[PDB]
Amino acid sequence: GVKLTTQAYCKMVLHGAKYPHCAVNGLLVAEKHTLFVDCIPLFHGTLALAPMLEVALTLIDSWCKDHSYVIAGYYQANERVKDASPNQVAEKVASRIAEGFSDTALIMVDNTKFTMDCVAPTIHVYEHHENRWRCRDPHHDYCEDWPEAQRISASLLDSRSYETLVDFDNHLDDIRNDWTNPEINKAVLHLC
Amino acid sequence: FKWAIELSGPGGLYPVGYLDKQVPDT
Amino acid sequence: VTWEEMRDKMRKWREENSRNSEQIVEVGEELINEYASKLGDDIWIIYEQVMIAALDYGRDDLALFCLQELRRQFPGSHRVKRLTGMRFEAMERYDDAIQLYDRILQEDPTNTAARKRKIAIRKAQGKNVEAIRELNEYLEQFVGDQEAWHELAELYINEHDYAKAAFCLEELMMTNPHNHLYCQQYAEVKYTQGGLENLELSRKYFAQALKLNNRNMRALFGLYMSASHIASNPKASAKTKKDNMKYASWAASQINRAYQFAGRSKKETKYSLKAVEDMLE
Repeated sequence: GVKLTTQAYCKMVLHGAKYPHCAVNGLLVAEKHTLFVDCIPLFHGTLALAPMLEVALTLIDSWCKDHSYVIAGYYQANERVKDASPNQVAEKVASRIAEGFSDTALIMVDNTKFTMDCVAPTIHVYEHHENRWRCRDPHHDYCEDWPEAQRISASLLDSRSYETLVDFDNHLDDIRNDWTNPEINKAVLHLC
Repeated sequence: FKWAIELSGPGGLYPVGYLDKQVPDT
Repeated sequence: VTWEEMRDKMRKWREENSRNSEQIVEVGEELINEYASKLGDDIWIIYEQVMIAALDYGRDDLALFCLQELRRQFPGSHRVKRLTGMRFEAMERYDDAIQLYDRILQEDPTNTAARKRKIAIRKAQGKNVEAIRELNEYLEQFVGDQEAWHELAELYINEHDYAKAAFCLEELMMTNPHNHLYCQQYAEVKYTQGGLENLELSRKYFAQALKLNNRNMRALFGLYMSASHIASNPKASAKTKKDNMKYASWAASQINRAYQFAGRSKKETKYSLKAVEDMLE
C-alpha cells in the first residue's frame, strides 16, 4: 500500500531525464497507504558514498520536520538499462528510512520503461517484509492521476524543464541553486 | 546520530600496485 | 550568436568532459549544418562529439552521416575504427564491436582505445567483475592512466571495495596532488570505508581539499560531520575528542558563514537559516 502524488511522478521523470546516463536517487516525504505529498532528489552517478547520504538524510529530516513533513520513501533510478533490482545502497537506505516508519517502502524508477510520455508506470514499489525487500504488484495503480502524470511529464520534458530541474547535488555545488526546487512545483501548478 | 548508515560489508585480480597487508617496513 | 561563439562553446564543452548530449549535439548540428564551411578542419573533431552525443542522445540519424564523412575522409584510421565500434555499441552490437577492437589491437598493439572500449562493452554487459579484472590487467601494461584509474576506483566504489578504491584514489592523488576533488573523494571513501582509523584520514583529506579550495562546502560539511562522528565515537581519546570538537565547531562556524553568504547572494525564503538550524542540532 504505497501511494504517491502526480507531482512525485513528474519529479521522478524530471530527475531521470536530468541525468539519463547516471544513476540517481533521492527521498520522498509525506505527512504523518501513505501518500507521498512531495519528493526531493539528491546526487547522481556515484551513489555508494556514505558521507553525502548521511548529510543529505540529516538535511531532509530537518527540512521536513520544520515544515511538518517526515521522510517516508526512498527513490532510486539505476544507470543500466537492463537493471531493475535494488543494489546494496538502495537496500540499506530503504531499511534505514523504514526504521522510523514501517509504512516507508522503496521505489525504483525502472529505466527500461522510461519513455517520452511515460506510457506505463516506470516506478516499481518494493516493500520490506520478512526482513526482505520485494516488489509490490506492478499492475497496481501508483500515481494518483495517471493521465495527469503522463501529460505533465510529457509537457515538462518537451518544455526542456529537465535541464532547469535542480537536485540536492546542485545545491551542494552552490547553495544559490534552490534544493527545494519550487520552480518545478509552480510549473506543475500551472500545467495542472 | 540518527543517520549513521553503514555502507561497508562485502568486498566482492587485485589492482596493480595494491598490497592489502599493512607492512611496517621503513 | 555567431558560429565562432558556438564553436568556442563546443570547444569548452569538449575540453571539460560534459555529458549534456542534447545541448552539445544541437550546437554541433547547427555548426555543421549552417557554418560547416565557415571554418576548416576544426569541425572534424566536432564530427566526433556530434555522433557521440547522438549515441548518448539516441538520435542515430546523423551518427551515420558523421561516420560516413569521417570514414570517407580518413580511411583505415584507428580513431574512426574505435568510433565505428562505439556506433556498433550504440545498439548493443557487442560481438562486431569486439571483433573490430581486436582487429585494431592486432593492427596496433600499443593502442589503448580498443581496450577501453572493450571493457566499456563488458561493463555495459553487466560483467562488473571481469571489467575490474580487465582494467587491472590493462593497467599492468599502462600504469599511470588516470582515466582508467578513476574508472576502476568508481567501479570498486559501486561494487563496494572501499579498500581498493581508497588505494586507487591515493595513487590518483599521487598523480594529481593539486586536485581537491581527488582529496574530497578519497576522504569520502575512507569515511565510508571504516571508523576512526579512517575517520582521521577522511577529516585530514577534507581539510586538505578545503585548503585546496575554500568554496568546496561539500567537503566542508563532510569534514564537519566526520569530526562530529569522531566526537560521538567513544573510542576517541580526550585530546582527540576535544580536537575533533574544535574542528567541528570551526567547520560549523564556516558553515554558518557560508549559508549567510548564500543568503545575501539570493532573495528568497531563508532555507539557509533552516540549514543552520539543522547544524545547530
